[PDB]
Amino acid sequence: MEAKAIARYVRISPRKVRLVVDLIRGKSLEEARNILRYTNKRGAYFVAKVLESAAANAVNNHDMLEDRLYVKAAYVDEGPALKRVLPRARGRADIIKKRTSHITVILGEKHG
Amino acid sequence: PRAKTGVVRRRKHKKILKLAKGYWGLRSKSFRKARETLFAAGNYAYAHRKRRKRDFRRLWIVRINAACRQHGLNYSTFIHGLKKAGIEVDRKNLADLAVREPQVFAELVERAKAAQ
Amino acid sequence: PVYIPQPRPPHPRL
Amino acid sequence: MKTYVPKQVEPRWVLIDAEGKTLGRLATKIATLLRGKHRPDWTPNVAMGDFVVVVNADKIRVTGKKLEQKIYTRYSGYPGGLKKIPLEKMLATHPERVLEHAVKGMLPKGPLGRRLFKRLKVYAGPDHPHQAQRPEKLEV
Amino acid sequence: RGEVAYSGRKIWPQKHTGRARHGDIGAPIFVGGGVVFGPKPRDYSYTLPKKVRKKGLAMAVADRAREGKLLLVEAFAGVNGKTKEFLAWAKEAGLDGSESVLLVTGNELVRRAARNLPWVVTLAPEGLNVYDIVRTERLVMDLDAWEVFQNRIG
Amino acid sequence: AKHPVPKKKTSKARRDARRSHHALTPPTLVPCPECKAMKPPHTVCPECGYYAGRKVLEV
Amino acid sequence: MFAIVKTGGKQYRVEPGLKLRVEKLDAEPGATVELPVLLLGGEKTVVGTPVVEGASVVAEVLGHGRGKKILVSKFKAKVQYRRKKGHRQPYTELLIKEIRG
RNA sequence: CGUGAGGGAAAGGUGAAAAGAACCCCGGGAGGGGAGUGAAAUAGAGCCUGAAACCGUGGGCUUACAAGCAGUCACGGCCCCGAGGGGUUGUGGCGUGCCUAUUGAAGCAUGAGCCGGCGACUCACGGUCGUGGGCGAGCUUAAGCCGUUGAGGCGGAGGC
RNA sequence: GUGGAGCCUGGGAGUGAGGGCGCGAGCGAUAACGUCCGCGUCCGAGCGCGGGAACAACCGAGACCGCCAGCUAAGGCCCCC
RNA sequence: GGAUGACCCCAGGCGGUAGGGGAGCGUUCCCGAUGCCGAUGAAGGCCGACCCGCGAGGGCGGCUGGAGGUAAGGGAAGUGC
Ligand SMILES: [Mg+2]
Ligand SMILES: [Mg+2]
Ligand SMILES: [Mg+2]
Ligand SMILES: [Mg+2]
Ligand SMILES: [Mg+2]
Ligand SMILES: [Mg+2]
Ligand SMILES: [Mg+2]
Ligand SMILES: [Mg+2]
Ligand SMILES: [Mg+2]
Ligand SMILES: [Mg+2]
Ligand SMILES: [Mg+2]
Ligand SMILES: [Mg+2]
Ligand SMILES: [Mg+2]
Ligand SMILES: [Mg+2]
Ligand SMILES: [Mg+2]
Ligand SMILES: [Mg+2]
Ligand SMILES: [Mg+2]
Ligand SMILES: [Mg+2]
Ligand SMILES: [Mg+2]
Ligand SMILES: [Mg+2]
Ligand SMILES: [Mg+2]
Ligand SMILES: [Mg+2]
Ligand SMILES: [Mg+2]
Ligand SMILES: [Mg+2]
Ligand SMILES: [Mg+2]
Ligand SMILES: [Mg+2]
Ligand SMILES: [Mg+2]
Ligand SMILES: [Mg+2]
Ligand SMILES: [Mg+2]
Ligand SMILES: [Mg+2]
Ligand SMILES: [Mg+2]
Ligand SMILES: [Mg+2]
Ligand SMILES: [Mg+2]
Ligand SMILES: [Mg+2]
Ligand SMILES: [Mg+2]
Ligand SMILES: [Mg+2]
Ligand SMILES: [Mg+2]
Ligand SMILES: [Mg+2]
Ligand SMILES: [Mg+2]
Ligand SMILES: [Mg+2]
Ligand SMILES: [Mg+2]
Ligand SMILES: [Mg+2]
Ligand SMILES: [Mg+2]
Ligand SMILES: [Mg+2]
Ligand SMILES: [Mg+2]
Ligand SMILES: [Mg+2]
Ligand SMILES: [Mg+2]
Ligand SMILES: [Mg+2]
Ligand SMILES: [Mg+2]
Ligand SMILES: [Mg+2]
Ligand SMILES: [Mg+2]
Ligand SMILES: [Mg+2]
Ligand SMILES: [Mg+2]
Ligand SMILES: [Mg+2]
Ligand SMILES: [Mg+2]
Ligand SMILES: [Mg+2]
Ligand SMILES: [Mg+2]
Ligand SMILES: [Mg+2]
Ligand SMILES: [Mg+2]
Ligand SMILES: [Mg+2]
Ligand SMILES: [Mg+2]
Ligand SMILES: [Mg+2]
Ligand SMILES: [Mg+2]
Ligand SMILES: [Mg+2]
Ligand SMILES: [Mg+2]
Ligand SMILES: [Mg+2]
Ligand SMILES: [Mg+2]
Ligand SMILES: [Mg+2]
Ligand SMILES: [Mg+2]
Ligand SMILES: [Mg+2]
Ligand SMILES: [Mg+2]
Ligand SMILES: [Mg+2]
Ligand SMILES: [Mg+2]
Ligand SMILES: [Mg+2]
Ligand SMILES: [Mg+2]
Ligand SMILES: [Mg+2]
Ligand SMILES: [Mg+2]
Ligand SMILES: [Mg+2]
Ligand SMILES: [Mg+2]
Ligand SMILES: [Mg+2]
Ligand SMILES: [Mg+2]
Ligand SMILES: [Mg+2]
Ligand SMILES: [Mg+2]
Ligand SMILES: [Mg+2]
Ligand SMILES: [Mg+2]
Ligand SMILES: [Mg+2]
Ligand SMILES: [Mg+2]
Ligand SMILES: [Mg+2]
Ligand SMILES: [Mg+2]
Ligand SMILES: [Mg+2]
Ligand SMILES: [Mg+2]
Ligand SMILES: [Mg+2]
Ligand SMILES: [Mg+2]
Ligand SMILES: [Mg+2]
Ligand SMILES: [Mg+2]
Ligand SMILES: [Mg+2]
Ligand SMILES: [Mg+2]
Ligand SMILES: [Mg+2]
Ligand SMILES: [Mg+2]
Ligand SMILES: [Mg+2]
Ligand SMILES: [Mg+2]
Ligand SMILES: [Mg+2]
Ligand SMILES: [Mg+2]
Ligand SMILES: [Mg+2]
Ligand SMILES: [Mg+2]
Ligand SMILES: [Mg+2]
Ligand SMILES: [Mg+2]
Ligand SMILES: [Mg+2]
Ligand SMILES: [Mg+2]
Ligand SMILES: [Mg+2]
Ligand SMILES: [Mg+2]
Ligand SMILES: [Mg+2]
Ligand SMILES: [Mg+2]
Ligand SMILES: [Mg+2]
Ligand SMILES: [Mg+2]
Ligand SMILES: [Mg+2]
Ligand SMILES: [Mg+2]
Ligand SMILES: [Mg+2]
Ligand SMILES: [Mg+2]
Ligand SMILES: [Mg+2]
Ligand SMILES: [Mg+2]
Ligand SMILES: [Mg+2]
Ligand SMILES: [Mg+2]
Ligand SMILES: [Mg+2]
Ligand SMILES: [Mg+2]
Ligand SMILES: [Mg+2]
Ligand SMILES: [Mg+2]
Ligand SMILES: [Mg+2]
Ligand SMILES: [Mg+2]
Ligand SMILES: [Mg+2]
Ligand SMILES: [Mg+2]
Ligand SMILES: [Mg+2]
Ligand SMILES: [Mg+2]
Ligand SMILES: [Mg+2]
Ligand SMILES: [Mg+2]
Ligand SMILES: [Mg+2]
Ligand SMILES: [Mg+2]
Ligand SMILES: [Mg+2]
Ligand SMILES: [Mg+2]
Ligand SMILES: [Mg+2]
Ligand SMILES: [Mg+2]
Ligand SMILES: [Mg+2]
Ligand SMILES: [Mg+2]
Ligand SMILES: [Mg+2]
Ligand SMILES: [Mg+2]
Ligand SMILES: [Mg+2]
Ligand SMILES: [Mg+2]
Ligand SMILES: [Mg+2]
Ligand SMILES: [Mg+2]
Ligand SMILES: [Mg+2]
Ligand SMILES: [Mg+2]
Ligand SMILES: [Mg+2]
Ligand SMILES: [Mg+2]
Ligand SMILES: [Mg+2]
Ligand SMILES: [Mg+2]
Ligand SMILES: [Mg+2]
Ligand SMILES: [Mg+2]
Ligand SMILES: [Mg+2]
Ligand SMILES: [Mg+2]
Ligand SMILES: [Mg+2]
Ligand SMILES: [Mg+2]
Ligand SMILES: [Mg+2]
Ligand SMILES: [Mg+2]
Ligand SMILES: [Zn+2]
Repeated sequence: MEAKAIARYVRISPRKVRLVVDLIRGKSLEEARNILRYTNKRGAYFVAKVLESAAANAVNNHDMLEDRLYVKAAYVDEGPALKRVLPRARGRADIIKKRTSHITVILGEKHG
Repeated sequence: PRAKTGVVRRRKHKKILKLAKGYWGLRSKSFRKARETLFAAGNYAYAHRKRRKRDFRRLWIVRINAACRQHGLNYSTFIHGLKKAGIEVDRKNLADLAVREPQVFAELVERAKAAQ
Repeated sequence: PVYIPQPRPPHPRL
Repeated sequence: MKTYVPKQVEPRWVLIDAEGKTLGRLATKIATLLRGKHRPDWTPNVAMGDFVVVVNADKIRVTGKKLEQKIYTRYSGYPGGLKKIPLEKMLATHPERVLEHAVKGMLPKGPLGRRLFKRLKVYAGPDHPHQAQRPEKLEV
Repeated sequence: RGEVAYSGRKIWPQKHTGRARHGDIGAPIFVGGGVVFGPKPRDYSYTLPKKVRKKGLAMAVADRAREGKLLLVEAFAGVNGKTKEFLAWAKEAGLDGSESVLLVTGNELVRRAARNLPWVVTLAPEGLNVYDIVRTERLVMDLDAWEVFQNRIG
Repeated sequence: AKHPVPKKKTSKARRDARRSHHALTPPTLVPCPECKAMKPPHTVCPECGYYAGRKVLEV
Repeated sequence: MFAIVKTGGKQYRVEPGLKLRVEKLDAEPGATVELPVLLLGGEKTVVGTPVVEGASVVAEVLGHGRGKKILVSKFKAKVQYRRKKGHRQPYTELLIKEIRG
């Protein structure tokens, strides 16, 4: 039995969150919580929420026990980009891409 | 009436790319680069089908030489012996005989020496 | 884009 | 029918006394032994030749004025880094390199050919440490 | 490219812009631009030689006769402008609706009765063409209409 | 200068290979002696306020 | 007890029971053909010079087939020359029954 | 956008029906997980189909002594599918991208980041051959007129 | 001498920047991967195949397809091969 | 050969740029169609190691998709990157 959450349209660049997500893939929910708490990255805040939301879904909707949860799968997909103008010298305009993340976390039960 | 492209180009591009599976980077993802790769691959195959007949005959000859020297003659002497004896067992089989059936290769060496 | 910055002159290969 | 391809064989060690042999005309015979082209089942994409043990490499022989005239060279990669050593010198210093360098030049370049070089064991002087392998004396 | 809505200004200078040369955006090489050799209004008609269409009318009729599919009828009994009247007539005449029929009659009431049937093509005699004869499996004509067909191939 | 520019696009193989050295290392964590919460070594415990055995700052 | 027979301009070692594909023979399936013997070996050695006079290898024609397709491609640079050709080589599948001698 | 004359876009589609998801859970929200609607919810409104480039997660094979237009031929190893086939690639052999322009290009000569879609020999009238038919010292109508309402016929002026 | 020979009438062209080599000359310096004619040949279009270490035009030879068969050409046969 | 592509047999040709010529594939649309295929699933998509074709292609099968498609034989072009 699995439980998941997906944070869609998180306004952060996928590459930057994946580093935070790579820390917790395969960890127990308790270790992943500790890691995220003391990770010095913006993406840590967003990943934590998806982690805790999927955990709530596990306990609340899918008859899974908190004391047995681990991160069976997690990944960051890229969503639609915010395109914005960056003005440069000599009358030239550049297009900053404000990229966007679909964060996903899937917990399972590690029996024993 | 108007005949827009429609499905024709994509189906043509997919034929090339499927032929291109297992290639490196864009050589299996980019249609242009897949086709470019396949031009070269098709000529190599025509060229190497010819080359295989040279590759194997070259291997057999080396193996025949080795088995001949065990009986104290070289390939040149052996072949000319088989010629004069009228033996036409080709090099593919002489190599199998040389390895699989040494008692038969021995008698073949014998007839070759005797012939001259 | 609407405006082209002029390119640098060449080195005078004269 | 497909041309026979042999299963893996236990390699055969042999021992050659280089004393008084012509450097080039021994090197070819060793290169051939190392390629296994003396075996009817010779196959070009596998190391299946012999392990060759050479002794008395110091007493190799050479014709003409090659002791003084033949030049081994190495390039360091640095400005002026062409070092030159004559056969005379090389024998007096690393005599197992004379035969070694001659055989290596007669092996195929590439990963297999380089593995074949590893199978040749050249020794200055009359003794070798491979008694455990019990090599077979050869009269090349 | 001349009839398209855009302007004739050059969008950027010929040289030194790092981009390709272009004139106006109406050129067929732009999206939304002109069409190179697309259709314009056309008259597709041509004058087929008279004797060829006369000979064809004959030969069309001749083909149906050669296979015994031409029926001349002298009158249309109960047919007074109702379809049920034409069917009942058609029944007594072998026109059972399993075959497409080209009905050629000057009688307006008979063409009225027959028009709506999927298997009947209505036609006046002044109208007999080969396409309608060939479109259909068997041909049926007035004696009055067979007179006109005979006249137009004389 | 004369504006150095990349000569070829970097392949997915070369791009990711350069990122061979990019994994975050997880933070150093140790249990706090007083409340058994997990926290970075050599810092006042943010969960109970203890360090070196004494309540240092209320949390 | 094997034999070296010659068929379709090529040579093959054959023993009783061998299923073997050769160039297409003009023979109805289920028929039996005699192949010429160049050499015999095993429990005795006979060496044709070139063909063993008495000997013969008996084969049963199981069927006829078309080989899996090779694509014969041709390309010439800077000249717009391309040629695509599908080739299937026809063959005949034989069962070796006995080696006469 | 341009002082102005002037220039001048992009942007269509849930479902039969809003039945457009009450209520509960995590969350500041956004978003999600359940519940519910529907024939269908990777039809959930950022909505039909949903290709490609491109980014990721998982798995099989593989790689840290090796020289490379990236493939091809051979054999061997491993994984998959059931005298065979598919995936992979370790060693051996061979191997100078594509297009364009040129006497001659892998060329250190041109063009192209890659993918999708748009993108260039046509039409009218006249001519000249060839060809399929009709008629043949003859052949043929034009504009029009009548009929039809996807029916054809008349019209000989004129042309060859 | 029956050949992708020849001749006649007609439809459609492209080409009208050649280049190397051999031989005969001119120009040049009995120089040039020079230049300009002539006869021939190849590349061009045979950057397809073998040899020549590698290499359009030197030597061998004109590739419809397939073969894990055989004889040769130039060139080769100590090892790389 | 049989009797004017009905298939067979024997022999020969089949490198190719500019270019000439031949035969075909596929796209849009019209007639064939008041028909026929279609929710027991249209077109389009994604696979396939299968079948046919020298090839361009065409089948067939599985998944997706959810409402269209269209034969033999012909006709016309905004027809293949
Ligand atoms: Mg940190
Ligand atoms: Mg909880
Ligand atoms: Mg700035
Ligand atoms: Mg400014
Ligand atoms: Mg940009
Ligand atoms: Mg950007
Ligand atoms: Mg960018
Ligand atoms: Mg983005
Ligand atoms: Mg188009
Ligand atoms: Mg691969
Ligand atoms: Mg590959
Ligand atoms: Mg790839
Ligand atoms: Mg591919
Ligand atoms: Mg790929
Ligand atoms: Mg890709
Ligand atoms: Mg090819
Ligand atoms: Mg071949
Ligand atoms: Mg050959
Ligand atoms: Mg040998
Ligand atoms: Mg001979
Ligand atoms: Mg022989
Ligand atoms: Mg054995
Ligand atoms: Mg610039
Ligand atoms: Mg010796
Ligand atoms: Mg070996
Ligand atoms: Mg000396
Ligand atoms: Mg215009
Ligand atoms: Mg205009
Ligand atoms: Mg306008
Ligand atoms: Mg305008
Ligand atoms: Mg204008
Ligand atoms: Mg103007
Ligand atoms: Mg203007
Ligand atoms: Mg310019
Ligand atoms: Mg310009
Ligand atoms: Mg510009
Ligand atoms: Mg540029
Ligand atoms: Mg441009
Ligand atoms: Mg540009
Ligand atoms: Mg441009
Ligand atoms: Mg311009
Ligand atoms: Mg333009
Ligand atoms: Mg323009
Ligand atoms: Mg437009
Ligand atoms: Mg528009
Ligand atoms: Mg035009
Ligand atoms: Mg037009
Ligand atoms: Mg016309
Ligand atoms: Mg009607
Ligand atoms: Mg009707
Ligand atoms: Mg009808
Ligand atoms: Mg500087
Ligand atoms: Mg500078
Ligand atoms: Mg400066
Ligand atoms: Mg600097
Ligand atoms: Mg700069
Ligand atoms: Mg790079
Ligand atoms: Mg990339
Ligand atoms: Mg990657
Ligand atoms: Mg890659
Ligand atoms: Mg890099
Ligand atoms: Mg870096
Ligand atoms: Mg890393
Ligand atoms: Mg502690
Ligand atoms: Mg075969
Ligand atoms: Mg090929
Ligand atoms: Mg070429
Ligand atoms: Mg090219
Ligand atoms: Mg090339
Ligand atoms: Mg060329
Ligand atoms: Mg080309
Ligand atoms: Mg080409
Ligand atoms: Mg073909
Ligand atoms: Mg303004
Ligand atoms: Mg304004
Ligand atoms: Mg305007
Ligand atoms: Mg709708
Ligand atoms: Mg609606
Ligand atoms: Mg419905
Ligand atoms: Mg709450
Ligand atoms: Mg919500
Ligand atoms: Mg959730
Ligand atoms: Mg929800
Ligand atoms: Mg249903
Ligand atoms: Mg779906
Ligand atoms: Mg749907
Ligand atoms: Mg719909
Ligand atoms: Mg969708
Ligand atoms: Mg989507
Ligand atoms: Mg992966
Ligand atoms: Mg080393
Ligand atoms: Mg290694
Ligand atoms: Mg290379
Ligand atoms: Mg091999
Ligand atoms: Mg296999
Ligand atoms: Mg393999
Ligand atoms: Mg390799
Ligand atoms: Mg190309
Ligand atoms: Mg090309
Ligand atoms: Mg140019
Ligand atoms: Mg030039
Ligand atoms: Mg290069
Ligand atoms: Mg380059
Ligand atoms: Mg270039
Ligand atoms: Mg130029
Ligand atoms: Mg170009
Ligand atoms: Mg650009
Ligand atoms: Mg790309
Ligand atoms: Mg494109
Ligand atoms: Mg034209
Ligand atoms: Mg004309
Ligand atoms: Mg005409
Ligand atoms: Mg006429
Ligand atoms: Mg006549
Ligand atoms: Mg007339
Ligand atoms: Mg000719
Ligand atoms: Mg001719
Ligand atoms: Mg023409
Ligand atoms: Mg013509
Ligand atoms: Mg020209
Ligand atoms: Mg001129
Ligand atoms: Mg000229
Ligand atoms: Mg000239
Ligand atoms: Mg000239
Ligand atoms: Mg010159
Ligand atoms: Mg010359
Ligand atoms: Mg001479
Ligand atoms: Mg002169
Ligand atoms: Mg030269
Ligand atoms: Mg000269
Ligand atoms: Mg001269
Ligand atoms: Mg010449
Ligand atoms: Mg040219
Ligand atoms: Mg040649
Ligand atoms: Mg050549
Ligand atoms: Mg020629
Ligand atoms: Mg060449
Ligand atoms: Mg070259
Ligand atoms: Mg050559
Ligand atoms: Mg060469
Ligand atoms: Mg060359
Ligand atoms: Mg030929
Ligand atoms: Mg020979
Ligand atoms: Mg010779
Ligand atoms: Mg050798
Ligand atoms: Mg033939
Ligand atoms: Mg040709
Ligand atoms: Mg067509
Ligand atoms: Mg349309
Ligand atoms: Mg209709
Ligand atoms: Mg039905
Ligand atoms: Mg249904
Ligand atoms: Mg279905
Ligand atoms: Mg369709
Ligand atoms: Mg359609
Ligand atoms: Mg298909
Ligand atoms: Mg489908
Ligand atoms: Mg409908
Ligand atoms: Mg249709
Ligand atoms: Mg049709
Ligand atoms: Mg029709
Ligand atoms: Mg039209
Ligand atoms: Mg067009
Ligand atoms: Zn604490």
